[PDB]
Amino acid sequence: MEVIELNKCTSGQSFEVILKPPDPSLEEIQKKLEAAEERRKYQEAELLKHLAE
Amino acid sequence: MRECISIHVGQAGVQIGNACWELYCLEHGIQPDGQMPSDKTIGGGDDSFNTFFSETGAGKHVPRAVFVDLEPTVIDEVRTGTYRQLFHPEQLITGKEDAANNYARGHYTIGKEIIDLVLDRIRKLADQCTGLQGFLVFHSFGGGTGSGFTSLLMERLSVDYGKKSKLEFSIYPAPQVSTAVVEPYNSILTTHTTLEHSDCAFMVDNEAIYDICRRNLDIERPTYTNLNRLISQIVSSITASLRFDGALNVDLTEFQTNLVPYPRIHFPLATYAPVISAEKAYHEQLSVAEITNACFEPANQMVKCDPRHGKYMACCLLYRGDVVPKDVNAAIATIKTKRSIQFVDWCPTGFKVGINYQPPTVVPGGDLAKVQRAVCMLSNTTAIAEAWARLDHKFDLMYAKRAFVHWYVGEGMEEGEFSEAREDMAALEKDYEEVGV
Amino acid sequence: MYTFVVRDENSSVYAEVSRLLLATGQWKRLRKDNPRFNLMLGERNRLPFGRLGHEPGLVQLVNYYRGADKLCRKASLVKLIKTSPELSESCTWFPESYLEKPLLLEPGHRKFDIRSWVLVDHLYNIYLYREGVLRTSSEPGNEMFFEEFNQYLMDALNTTLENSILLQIKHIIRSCLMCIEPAISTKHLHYQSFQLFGFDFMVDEELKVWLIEVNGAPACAQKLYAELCQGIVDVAISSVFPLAPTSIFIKLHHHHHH
Amino acid sequence: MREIVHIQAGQCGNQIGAKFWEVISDEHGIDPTGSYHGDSDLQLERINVYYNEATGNKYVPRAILVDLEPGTMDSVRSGPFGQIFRPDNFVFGQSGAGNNWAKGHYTEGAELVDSVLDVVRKESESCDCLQGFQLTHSLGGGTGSGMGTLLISKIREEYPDRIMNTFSVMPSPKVSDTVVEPYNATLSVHQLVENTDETYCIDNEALYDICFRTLKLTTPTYGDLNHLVSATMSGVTTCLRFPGQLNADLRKLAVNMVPFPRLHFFMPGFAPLLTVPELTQQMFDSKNMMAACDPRHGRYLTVAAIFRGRMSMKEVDEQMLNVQNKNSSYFVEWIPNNVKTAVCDIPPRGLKMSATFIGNSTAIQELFKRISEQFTAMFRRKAFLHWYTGEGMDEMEFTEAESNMNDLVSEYQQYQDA
Ligand SMILES: Nc1nc2c(ncn2[C@@H]2O[C@H](COP(=O)(O)OP(=O)(O)OP(=O)(O)O)[C@@H](O)[C@H]2O)c(=O)[nH]1
Ligand SMILES: Nc1nc2c(ncn2[C@@H]2O[C@H](COP(=O)(O)OP(=O)(O)O)[C@@H](O)[C@H]2O)c(=O)[nH]1
Ligand SMILES: [Ca+2]
Ligand SMILES: [Ca+2]
Ligand SMILES: [Cl-]
Ligand SMILES: [Mg+2]
Ligand SMILES: [Mg+2]
Ligand SMILES: [Mg+2]
Repeated sequence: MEVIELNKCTSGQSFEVILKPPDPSLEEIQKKLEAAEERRKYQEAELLKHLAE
Repeated sequence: MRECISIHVGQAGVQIGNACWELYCLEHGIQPDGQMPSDKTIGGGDDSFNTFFSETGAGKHVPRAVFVDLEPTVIDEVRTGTYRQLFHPEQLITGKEDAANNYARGHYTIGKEIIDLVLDRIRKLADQCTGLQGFLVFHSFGGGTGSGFTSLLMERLSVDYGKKSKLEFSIYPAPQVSTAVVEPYNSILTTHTTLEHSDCAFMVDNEAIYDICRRNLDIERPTYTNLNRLISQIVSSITASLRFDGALNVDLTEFQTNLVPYPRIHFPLATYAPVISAEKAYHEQLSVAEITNACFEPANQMVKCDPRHGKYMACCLLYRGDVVPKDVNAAIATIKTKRSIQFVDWCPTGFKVGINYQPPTVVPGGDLAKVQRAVCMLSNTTAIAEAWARLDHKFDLMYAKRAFVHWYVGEGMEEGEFSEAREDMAALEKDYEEVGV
Repeated sequence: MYTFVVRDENSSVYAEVSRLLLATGQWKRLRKDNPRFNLMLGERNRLPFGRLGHEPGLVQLVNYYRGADKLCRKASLVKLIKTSPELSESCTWFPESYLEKPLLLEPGHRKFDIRSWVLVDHLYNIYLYREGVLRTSSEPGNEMFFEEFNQYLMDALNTTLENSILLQIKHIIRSCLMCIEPAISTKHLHYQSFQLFGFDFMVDEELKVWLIEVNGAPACAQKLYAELCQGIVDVAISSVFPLAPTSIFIKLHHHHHH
Repeated sequence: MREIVHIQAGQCGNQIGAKFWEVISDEHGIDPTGSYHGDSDLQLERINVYYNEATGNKYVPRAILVDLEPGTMDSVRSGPFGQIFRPDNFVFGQSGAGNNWAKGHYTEGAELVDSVLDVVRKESESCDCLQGFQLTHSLGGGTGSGMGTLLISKIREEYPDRIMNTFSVMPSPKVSDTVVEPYNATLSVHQLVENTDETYCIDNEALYDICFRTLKLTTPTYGDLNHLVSATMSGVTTCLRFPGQLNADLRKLAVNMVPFPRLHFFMPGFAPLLTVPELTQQMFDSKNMMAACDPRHGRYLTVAAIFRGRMSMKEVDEQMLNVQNKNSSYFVEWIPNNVKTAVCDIPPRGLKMSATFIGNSTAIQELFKRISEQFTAMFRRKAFLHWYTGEGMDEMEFTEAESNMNDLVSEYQQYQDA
């Protein structure tokens, strides 16, 4: 049980005790968002079309 | 002195956010109007608490925080509450229409509308930072905003601030307080999308917090207000090193270094003690021995699981109050001989310890009693993977019948993203299985 | 109305326990994968201990101790007895890990191995079923029960089963179980555990008992299923879920001061 | 997600809608003149969900009153709260609809519908954030049934991304006006399956049996049936009218309650007609259901309970958790935690505490089978069809409605065996 790297200051202290040794791009995000947006717009188009019928 | 900006997303994040800042202010002697008598460097300074607060010429200390929600009723409470003076209007951003407990709606549909505005209001905080460390993101797994908008935000932060560190405080879903049947879906969806963009995440399971309130504070039926105050304490302990003079976990990078050997396994279990009722007439103050021992009781963990049946990759002790090393060592000496504490064979079976002599601060008229010493333990145990297991099962049950899936596809998502997110979670549950073997 | 679930149909013992629970009109059986249960007579492998004690409003109890396989696995047991300081390298009762000089019954000049049944409840009380059995070679049931094996000892060797053998057995049981208690106890856990164990022993010619192996999913002697199983629900199940003697179990407790 | 637009159509629709407004007006401390006189302020905290604010701190219902004949609407304008409604929001023709779905949907109704949509529009345009519309109506007449579903179709077209919610009174021989009610109902159900997100199935059979067997009223009037209805409508909308976290708006309700788009027909229940235990047993028994279906003949997909009054939250949760744990057979295993509970501190009028039940059960198929049986008994012999073919309709349209509803019943059944 070895205490090491003990550091002391006015508001406490720290140390360590050992017991035993042993990204999508900006474009890339906008496209996914717009890809989903169109799928929405498409489904709405199918609905309004169905209603029109 | 490097700054830290906090981002509170959705009701949970916002409501938990409001509690931490109420607490911080009490702890740093900062009044509601923002004045701070003990601070002598007016309108300036690079003290430790400046990593969380900035200063105005008038001598006001302004939280480096941004509140976001796709609906205003919750953030409106901040705008009009006890600490309305603390925050500046640009920091509080609200939409019109929430995500309806729907990841896809928060991420794609409504996220696209409000994302750029958010990144700007954040950029305005970043521009006022001499050396920004990174972000602390607070949110729920189950909410549509909390899950869906947060992961979008996280993706884009990694773009606009590729070098900065990102820590998470995530509220994991519990039926005793959950507000939706699809929170399992949202949880997996947001985890799958956020995984690569989060350096360290602390999960708080409402189930665990709920019972701790009942068991230890004798609260019949805990409200979010009870839950959030216990949660605020644990959060305060974790961020204290960044806000006070110390030498352990002094920056966001250190959390990663001390608690996260493997990037994907970045969910440290937190355990806190002691939790004592304020309405308790007579109390006998707990020692270092007793509180350090409670850290190994599942009943005190932020997530209910059993570390005895897993391996540790790291363990870190954060004390607050009347404590000195000898006592900690002697407490650890005993505990080792009376517990099943097993590390992965490829790590040192040790403990990084940190003590701040200032005992925990409690809110006037709060359910928590004042103590002379307390401790939060962060340990990266493979046992927390039990929580992924529970979740993955619930997800499997509903998805097998495609229940509720139409609500997500209807918002522009695709069944595909459901099974991608689930496979990744299957990987996570295996990565834990190997390390843990 | 208590509810339970069955996830091991090959279980000789708990299939009988199920019958008794239904037979009290105060327990109803849910489908194996209904989570709203009080009791789980879980499967033998990959028992999902991770999903227990997470149902609000339900006290949940399972019939296995998570981790107890260390005892019930040849390689694990051996490893456990060495590494474990409390067991020690020392411990007379465990073979170096064959008996060239076993005890013998007459007539027949025959060997055997003793089987004792032990129940550990949620509070970790250690209960030893007063009835054991012997599995004998009829070559130089085959089932031999205590009354007659006790009578034989009183004749052949002028001693009793209690004195020459049962003292060591109780010692071995108490030693193995209380050794791993810190690793498996469900004392402050979100779910509870109990488990029926089967210990197998040997007796050399000097009347010294030796531990063979420990089985975590043991069967029972045919006529005993009735008595034992009633005891299982009596002290392991009804104790956590009370209904609206002369115990069949010897409570293994011993606290010597020093 | 704040304002709701309320529409009430036909004799039935206007009669239950008139009571709904009287009832909630009371709860929110509004009197017939539109003036607030409340003691608490929870009454006003979400008053904007159902009321607009006019000049002089007057709250005016966001309600639109529709009918093809004046009678019932003249009757409303005279009743107690008749002066509370915006005079412009009365929209009525003179011809009536003759209990004929075709007249409501295709002929008489077509002529009146645009003027209604003009009112719906002005109500919408001054909405800080409209969440959707709720319609009250019967399915067995002509105006509410035929024109009501016509309205729903038009509204969806002009507001495709808003929520459509209905209270639909289903017809029953025991409380009948004409023999063609199965035709009208079947035609409507088909419209509803496609064009609504949530429909509360209010069965006139159930309502009558409750008034007779339980309330012990030897001869119940429509007024009696409407006492139950207005009380149920109060209960199921509580989460939208008062501060809460569960099903606080129409969309979150739909997300929690509807696992498959077509299965959105709910079984309401109310109690009393009193300890937390007693509330929780009653709300769940057939004899408190407003749809004449046995829940023990099906499984619950989802459930929404709402308790009102000052009571122990701990006991509520104990009682709710216990009903499920003790009948966990009737809740499907493939939707974890499908029962959500809310509590509101403000109880209805004259009661200390009550509970409202909203269940998406597969037993609801029994209601659709009954109608389908009645519908088929006549259609087989083409009886009474001339009233419809005279308005331009063709048999083909009937054959489809019959088929589409048979499907609906087949769907509910497959998920009961999953
Ligand atoms: N601990 C805690 N949990 C909360 C709080 N508020 C909500 N939750 C939990 O968060 C989950 C719901 O997500 P919310 O944060 O409420 O929803 P949201 O992020 O605003 O997203 P939407 O409302 O759907 O747009 C549930 O599991 C709740 O139990 C809170 O104040 N404290
Ligand atoms: N519960 C209830 N049902 C009604 C009422 N009035 C009519 N009904 C039912 O509604 C159907 C008749 O439709 P109705 O609304 O009168 O005709 P409409 O004006 O053409 O839509 C029949 O099933 C009646 O039993 C009422 O006031 N209360
Ligand atoms: Ca300063
Ligand atoms: Ca005309
Ligand atoms: Cl950067
Ligand atoms: Mg919200
Ligand atoms: Mg063997
Ligand atoms: Mg009529």
